[PDB]
Amino acid sequence: GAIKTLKQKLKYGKKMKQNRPIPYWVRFKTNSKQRYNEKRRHWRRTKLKM
Amino acid sequence: EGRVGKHCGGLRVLNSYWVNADAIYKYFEVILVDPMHKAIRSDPEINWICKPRQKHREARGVTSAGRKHRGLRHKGHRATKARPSVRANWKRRNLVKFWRYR
Amino acid sequence: VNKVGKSGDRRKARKSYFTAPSHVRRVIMSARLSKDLRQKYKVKSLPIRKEDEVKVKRGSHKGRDGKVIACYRLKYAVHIDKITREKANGQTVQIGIHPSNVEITKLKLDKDRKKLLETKGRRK
Amino acid sequence: VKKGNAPVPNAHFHKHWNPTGSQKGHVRCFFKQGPQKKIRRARRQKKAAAVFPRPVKGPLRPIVHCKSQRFNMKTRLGRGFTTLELKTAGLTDRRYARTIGISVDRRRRNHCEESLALNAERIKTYLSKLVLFPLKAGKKLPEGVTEEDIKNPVQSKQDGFPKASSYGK
Amino acid sequence: RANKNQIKTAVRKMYDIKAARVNTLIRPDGLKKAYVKLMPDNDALDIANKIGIL
Amino acid sequence: PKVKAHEIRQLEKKDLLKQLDDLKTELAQLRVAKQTSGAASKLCKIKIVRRSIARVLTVLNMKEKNTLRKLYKNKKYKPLDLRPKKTKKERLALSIIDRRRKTARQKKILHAYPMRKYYVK
RNA sequence: ACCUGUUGUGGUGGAUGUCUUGGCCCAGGUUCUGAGGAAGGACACAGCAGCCUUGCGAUACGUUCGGUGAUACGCAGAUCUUGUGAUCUGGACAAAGGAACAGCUUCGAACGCAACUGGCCAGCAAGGGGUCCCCCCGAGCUGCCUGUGCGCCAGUGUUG
RNA sequence: GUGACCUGGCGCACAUGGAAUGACCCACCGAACUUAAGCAUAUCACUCAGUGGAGGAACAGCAAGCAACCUCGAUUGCUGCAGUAAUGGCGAAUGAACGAGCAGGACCCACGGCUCUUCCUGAAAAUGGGCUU
RNA sequence: CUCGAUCGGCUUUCGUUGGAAUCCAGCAAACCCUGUGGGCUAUGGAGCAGUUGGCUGUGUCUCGGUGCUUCCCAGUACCAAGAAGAGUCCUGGAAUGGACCCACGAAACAGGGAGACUGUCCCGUAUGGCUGAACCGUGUGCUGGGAUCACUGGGAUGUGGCUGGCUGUAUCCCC
RNA sequence: GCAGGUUUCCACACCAAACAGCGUUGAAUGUGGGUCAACCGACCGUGAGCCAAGUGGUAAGUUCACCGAACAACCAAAGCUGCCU
Repeated sequence: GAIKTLKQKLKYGKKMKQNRPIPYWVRFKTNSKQRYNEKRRHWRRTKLKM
Repeated sequence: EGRVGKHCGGLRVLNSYWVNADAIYKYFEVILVDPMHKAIRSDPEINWICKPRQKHREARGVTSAGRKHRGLRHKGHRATKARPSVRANWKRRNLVKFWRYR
Repeated sequence: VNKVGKSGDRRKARKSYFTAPSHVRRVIMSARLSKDLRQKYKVKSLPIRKEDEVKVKRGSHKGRDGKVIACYRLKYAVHIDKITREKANGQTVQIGIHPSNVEITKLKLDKDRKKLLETKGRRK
Repeated sequence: VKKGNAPVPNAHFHKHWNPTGSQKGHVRCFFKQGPQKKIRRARRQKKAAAVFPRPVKGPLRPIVHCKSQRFNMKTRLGRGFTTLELKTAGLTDRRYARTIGISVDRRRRNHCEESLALNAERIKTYLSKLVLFPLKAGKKLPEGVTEEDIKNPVQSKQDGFPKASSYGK
Repeated sequence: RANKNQIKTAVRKMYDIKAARVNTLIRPDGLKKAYVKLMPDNDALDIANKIGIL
Repeated sequence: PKVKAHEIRQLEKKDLLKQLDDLKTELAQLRVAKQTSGAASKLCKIKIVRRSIARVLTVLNMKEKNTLRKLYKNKKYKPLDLRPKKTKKERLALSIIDRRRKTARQKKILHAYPMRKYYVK
């Protein structure tokens, strides 16, 4: 709902920011780097505890 | 001694002594020393109390009453399994020692 | 017990080689001097540097020569004046060459480079 | 229990002596014996280099007969000389004896004249094999010391005397 | 952690413009957004062509 | 033309704060350009100006702490961050003077019997 | 055509062989945290960055300084070269000089009181700003136990 | 004349304490599975778990000790005593110590293995104290 | 502020050294006499009487050395780390492989890297150099000789102190 | 509109990666936006209840005891107000 705490809102915003796919230029980093973002949540799949 | 040392955490407990006893309680007086006082730190005879190894002697059984209940009043054949500690002694004589050649 | 630092442990040595920083890769990527330089300075090997000439002496480019234009210490590679190669498209790229293969034909001779030559040249 | 004639086991391993997943164990393995031999040797020679121009052990110990009836005849080293042995040797100051390297034991007394005479002559061959360096390097110099005993201070490994057991043997 | 008063003074110091009012959001990500309504004499467009918003 | 610590160490506080003000104004302009996206030569200057600001502030704070150490050098009850930064145990450590304190009997015996150097021939 | 089989081949599958910046084991040394704020936890911080980092804190993948001495690099972008000088590295870390020793949001022993609150728009207040007042911002101080000292006291406690 | 002490308090200043740490340590507390071919004293075990406190080590420590000897001479650790003496439904099982041989008896501890108090002396250990310099 | 002592993984800690500018005190700071401090430390002690030894700033005039710096003369040293990527040829994508006569190091054949199997390709290793820290060469450093300075031993003679042993006592010692 | 969800809201691109037991669509994917308060609410107290404090219990920390302005204690908790200064 609309009612939140400032702490909860900051945490939800950080989770929104983390919910992002890897930059494209990252795989090319010489020593073989990450291909995809394995830490990526979706509101349907997995819920935040909070 | 333990109660006084836990209540006064920044002091060091040297001896205590019985002062009184009634039906309900026994009363003791505990001598404590402030390790961060210039007089204490200056006088050599008590200067050993200011070293970090002397914290909570009441808690570790280093005071006279502790030495009493640890069996350390006596020595020799009347304090056989007492030193350097009851548990240290028990460990030392329950140890399975495996030399390189047996 | 063997003393510290002088250990022939394969795992430790390989860890050091593969996690060395750039100031250590500078000396791991050292190259041998030509006989001209070797007689002239009484020094046998130096760390390779941009702007100096090399002869490849090994690999599929043996007997070729050119000025070093890039020390790619991350890859332990060295790029040379004109040892190039076309990509799938016409873009010409550089071939990395481990500096142990090359020998050094000239030096750039900065101030610290000349001081290093002198300090290693004085026989002891 | 054996189906044979083997003795009664008497095994004595009923109390979690074994370092398993659940237990810490009561096992001490002495794999340090080899390295500790060399380490003890190294720290012993560091002791020598520290207290260099003196015996590596350092105090002269007396010779006392081992305690019981089983070891009566075996002699060994004591903790320090009795003040009677000191006074008989010529030393009336225990602290000075200690500072020049004779060990004192006021707990001990001489229950007989043999121990007294033996340790007295021990101290007397000491104090003659002994070269005292003078304080402050250039003042008075004692008797016997020849001004090159100070030039050549030699650290002997064992204290001149025979083995301790060589007095009952 | 900027207050509306802090934002008023900071705006008048960065760009010497009197703020008629300040309203403030904390936008979802966690940034704090501020609407700064200028006095009628001021012109947010004539100020934006200075600031670089165009 | 960026800020060099050896070049601004010679400056004085009133001349250094004006430089810091110019630097903060420039970084603000870079932050506006980051939104009104311009050139990479303007988007990569951000960290240059930011480290420049950092080192101007470093020179300021270092000069101030230096003069404060000059001030409270001889005084007792210095500021806690000007007192010598040892670990808590060795802040509370019994002094070497106090460890070497001795009773008068100790001193008189250590005088009357010095440990002497001696070897056995 | 279907089935069964045998070969050849192609798929599905990840066994094997070889190795390994990893573990496990033994020996040696040290044990070096914290109210001057620890260990942990948050929220931040990168031109293109989400994660990770014994990265870092509004000076925010880094600041001063030293050692080194031309890179770094996945793209670009201006700085940088016989040099105040790229990069990497060193506990913000060497100077033997009592010379030098920056900064460090926020909860946390967590310290003004609380807190599922960034609340009481806390009290006091150096200063800064808008106009004596007043208004806004505001460093800093205010935790408890215990010890010592200083100030003020309490008592039909003992006395003068 | 409106005090001097004693005993308590409040505020301030200067300080300790607090919390953390898959090894070791000190003090307590404290099981049961198990074994006994059952089970209850016994055993596991004066262990696991729990509480408190540390240090680089901790604890112990120059005898109100060992012994009965031709005595020894802090404590600790090892070898061994010794699976012995002894305890135990004298069942299952448990079970030391001294002698003796070593390491140690240099060092960041010592009045170089002691000392406080007792006891002797004694005008507080003697040209006031404090803040800055 | 000086003066001394103590510390160096360092930037101190302590002091009844003395001085100035000051403030409390006023029979004289404040704790403390319900005892701070000294003596002894039970195979001994204290007192007293007497002897025999040693440590110490020593007032004072003697002699030598070591060196903190500086100056001259002379010599030495200043740090790395060896040996074929040999003339060739062949195979190979790449020689560390193979063939031809001749080569060399080793106090280094521990290791690791490099386009495959290396003692002589690279880092390194053994050894060496440091560890007064300076790891440096129109600048230094060391040694030796010589000189100035900086500093401490040996003899005068009042001390200021101390302090060990030994003898005797009539005196006593309370854990 | 609550609790819960936590960007699913909106727009554009996009469905030949996969999901939606189809697929020019979507709560999918990618990008970029959007939530403005003196007046609506938390915040202010108080209720049931709880914590610190005070004191007590324990070998000892405690999720140990008491919450007592109806109602406690072993308790020196009125630090505020008017005038003078």
